[PDB]
Amino acid sequence: MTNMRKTHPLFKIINHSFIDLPAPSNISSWWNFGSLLGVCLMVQIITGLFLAMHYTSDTMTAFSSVTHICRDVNYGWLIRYMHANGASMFFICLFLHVGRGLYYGSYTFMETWNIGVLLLFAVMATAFMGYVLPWGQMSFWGATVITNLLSAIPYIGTTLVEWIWGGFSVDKATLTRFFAFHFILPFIIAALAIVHLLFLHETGSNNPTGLNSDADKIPFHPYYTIKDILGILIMFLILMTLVLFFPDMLGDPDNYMPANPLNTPPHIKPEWYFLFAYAILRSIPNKLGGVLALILSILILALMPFLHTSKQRSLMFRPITQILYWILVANLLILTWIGGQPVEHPFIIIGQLASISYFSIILILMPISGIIEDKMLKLY
Amino acid sequence: TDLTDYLNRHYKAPRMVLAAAGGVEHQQLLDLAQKHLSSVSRVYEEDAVPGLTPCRFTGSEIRHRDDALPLAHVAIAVEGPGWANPDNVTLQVANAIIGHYDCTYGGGVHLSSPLASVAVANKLCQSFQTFNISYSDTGLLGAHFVCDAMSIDDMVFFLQGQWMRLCTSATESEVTRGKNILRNALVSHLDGTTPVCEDIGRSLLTYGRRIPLAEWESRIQEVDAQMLRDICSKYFYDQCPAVAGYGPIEQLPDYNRIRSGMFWLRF
Amino acid sequence: SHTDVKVPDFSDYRR
Amino acid sequence: EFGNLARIRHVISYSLSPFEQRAFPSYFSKGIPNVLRRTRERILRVAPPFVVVYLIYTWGNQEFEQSKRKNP
Amino acid sequence: SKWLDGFRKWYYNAAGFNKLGLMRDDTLHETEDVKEAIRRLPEDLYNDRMFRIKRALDLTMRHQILPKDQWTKYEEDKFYLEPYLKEVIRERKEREEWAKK
Ligand SMILES: CCCCCCCCCCCCCCCCCC(=O)OC[C@H](COP(=O)(O)OCCN)OC(=O)CCCCCCCCCCCCCCCCC
Ligand code: HEM
Ligand code: HEM
Repeated sequence: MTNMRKTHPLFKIINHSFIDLPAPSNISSWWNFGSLLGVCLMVQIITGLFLAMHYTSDTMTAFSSVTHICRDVNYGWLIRYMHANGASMFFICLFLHVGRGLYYGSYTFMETWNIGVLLLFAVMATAFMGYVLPWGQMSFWGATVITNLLSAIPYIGTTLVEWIWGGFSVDKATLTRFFAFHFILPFIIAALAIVHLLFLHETGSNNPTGLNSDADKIPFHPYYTIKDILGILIMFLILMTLVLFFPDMLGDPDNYMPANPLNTPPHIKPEWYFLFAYAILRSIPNKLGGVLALILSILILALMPFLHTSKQRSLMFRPITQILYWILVANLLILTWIGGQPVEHPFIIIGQLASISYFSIILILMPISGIIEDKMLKLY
Repeated sequence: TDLTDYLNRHYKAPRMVLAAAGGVEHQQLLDLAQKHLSSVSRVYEEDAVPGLTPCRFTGSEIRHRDDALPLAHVAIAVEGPGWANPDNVTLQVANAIIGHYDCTYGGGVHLSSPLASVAVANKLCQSFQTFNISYSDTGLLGAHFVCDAMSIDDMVFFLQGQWMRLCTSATESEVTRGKNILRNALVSHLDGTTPVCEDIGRSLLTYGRRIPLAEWESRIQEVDAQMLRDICSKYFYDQCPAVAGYGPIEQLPDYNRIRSGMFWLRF
Repeated sequence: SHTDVKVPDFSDYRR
Repeated sequence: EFGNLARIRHVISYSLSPFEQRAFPSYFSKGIPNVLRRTRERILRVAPPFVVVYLIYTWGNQEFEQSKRKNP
Repeated sequence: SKWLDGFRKWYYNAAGFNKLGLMRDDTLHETEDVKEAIRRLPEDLYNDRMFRIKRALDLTMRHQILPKDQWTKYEEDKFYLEPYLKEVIRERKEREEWAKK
């Protein structure tokens, strides 16, 4: 007699990763958002399959295809709104996941954080190109403005403009390249997510206290299994509450018109999770400076593990850095609000002050705060 | 004073048995007991009757982690019926199905007990032993094993499977083997004067009478696989066990895995 | 001594 | 890897079955003071940045509605 | 001075690891130097440290803290890991200085 669960060639992988995996006992609900992110990605692909296998997206009548989806296809409105609000809920859960890692000292895992930064780049790209795809009015204007941003760099801007666009305005094949790697790139996201899981399984999980959790660890089943099921049901409640009661709350009406290049939009913005990033393009008065400002913001997010000058990992015992952290979180909220509002007085100077406060908090203020915290603790 | 009044209120003649086994004349010992033991002061001095409060079995788990010990001991026990219930006799046969094993056993691999065979075949335990302790209206029926740390979880699974086999897959062959083993146990134990006298004293204290060994044989012969498996379903299936551990017991599971493993999902 | 220990009162949690 | 994670000596853990204990043992009457304690211990570090940025938002919208007002 | 000592004690109380019964040296992030600082500890300090971490995790799991009589006050939070960690840091520094030349 042998144990089936520990000798099967396929089931030892699933129980070593799922059943008898030792996890910290004192894990709060925040880590559950990470699991939510995974299943959110899955339902996106499911809706994405339902956005291709019945549908005929065109380079010229994409908007007509989309309204025929919403009207003349059974449950097409439901899957379209689950795709849009699942992208919104994916960015909500991703922001909470990144904030969890940023707050509880989880950036001490090097390669896990680095491939997380790669995953963040990938989901930014997929969300922007999916927003480009249905060919609305302001979707067209946002695509035109940001391809004018990216056309400045020689041999990789211009050549890919002529590669992803047959012509600058419209010709016989325009949006199929956008559709092509908006189709394929979430599977690279799923592959990088299983690499994320593999590296975390190599290094183990982290408790909110930031200590060595090896004294008290429990099996993942059935505690965190039922905790994840409860979190998934709550997330699906909120997700189709946003889908099925308030479908155009996180959205906007300005992309519910057909694209017309002769007609300018009065107020132009991206989607909400891009909005603060758009504010940085309104901060520095340079297009290349704005592009490098976006890359520099996600690069200092990647560079945050090198700025940990404190000998305490988590921030449960770090009140000064906690205050700085919540100032930073409210600063990103102000940056989203500023990126929503158009370019006038004094939103320009609120954008300048918010961007320099964001960069000063992440770069210099937090390690000096950690040095002050360590000096006040009789450590050095 | 505590020893004095404890001895005063607890050493009383109606709660006392003078037992003898061996080359003894009964009339002579009765005369000598009437000569010597007829001064007890059996009257209640303070009129305080010590009654037997019915104890409650609570499913719980205590674990004493200490990793410098070389081997880990784990005992798992569910509530037993008691002395007066005959069903423990059937449960005795159940223990004779499961048996015991040590590292010094000369049987090797071909032992009839499947848990002992899988313990020697997979190198699981230093030893295991099945026990059935009975108290007034209660008791503990279960197993105790000493093993290294890195096997503990696996061995627990095997033990639970054997118990659930007694719920479902009891056949005539292992029931007959357990009956023969229990017959040899209850006749072979009562050899010499000391264990016979011990049996006499414990029988007149627990059952209130000395059960003859022919009556034990009649009770043993009455069992078959159907009633053994329904008593095992009555006392083991979907029950809350009591788990005690001492040693390197990090791989000893929680209460939830043991409680889930004490019922199969197929029925 | 192992006899010096006993379980705490779980009266606030028990039914 | 249960069994070779850490080395702990002389610790005793007591636990109960879930079937011999209450699922919500004094839920509200022992949960409200702990929630109030956590809120009192964390709101002084969480809330004031949110209050200041609410003030910033209200000032910005007040200036936007006060932008021209038919200037004399 | 005296006011700096008062704000230091107030910051120690507001840090919040005395509510969980933790000492000051228990909260250090386990880097490599801290790992061979723990590895050079005697058995009783190590056992008390492991019990303190396990009790802190148990209290954090239920979102509870110790009663105020059981909190770690300022005078008994001694520095037991400090000589081991400082000599580990010193020997790592001289190893780096040897490897530099
Ligand atoms: C006093 C009691 C009041 C309530 C009465 C009822 C009693 C409730 C129970 C109270 C129990 C005691 C307090 C327990 C909480 C823990 C201690 C605490 O939080 O203290 C207050 C804290 C002091 O600072 P601390 O980190 O402790 O360190 C001091 C070292 N100098 O100081 C703070 O946290 C203050 C932080 C203020 C931060 C303000 C930030 C404003 C600016 C944000 C801008 C963000 C956006 C920028 C935009 C730029 C462009 C415009
Ligand atoms: C590989 C699977 C996916 C496929 C095949 C796919 C395909 C599509 C298609 C055809 C559209 C246009 C239909 C519409 O606009 O409603 C679309 C829109 C969109 N997609 Fe995807 N998508 C996939 C995954 C994702 C993921 C993972 C995200 C999130 C990052 C995402 C974000 C979006 C967004 C934001 C829109 C715009 C919705 C709107 O019009 O408001 N997609 N996608
Ligand atoms: C692309 C979407 C993402 C998915 C699906 C994802 C998925 C997961 C999952 C399933 C876990 C394990 C559950 C847990 O314990 O939290 C996890 C943990 C983690 N993730 Fe992600 N993740 C994503 C993005 C990111 C990003 C962008 C970062 C970097 C900021 C990141 C950093 C981490 C860290 C540090 C942990 C370890 C938690 C800890 O032990 O402290 N993840 N992620």
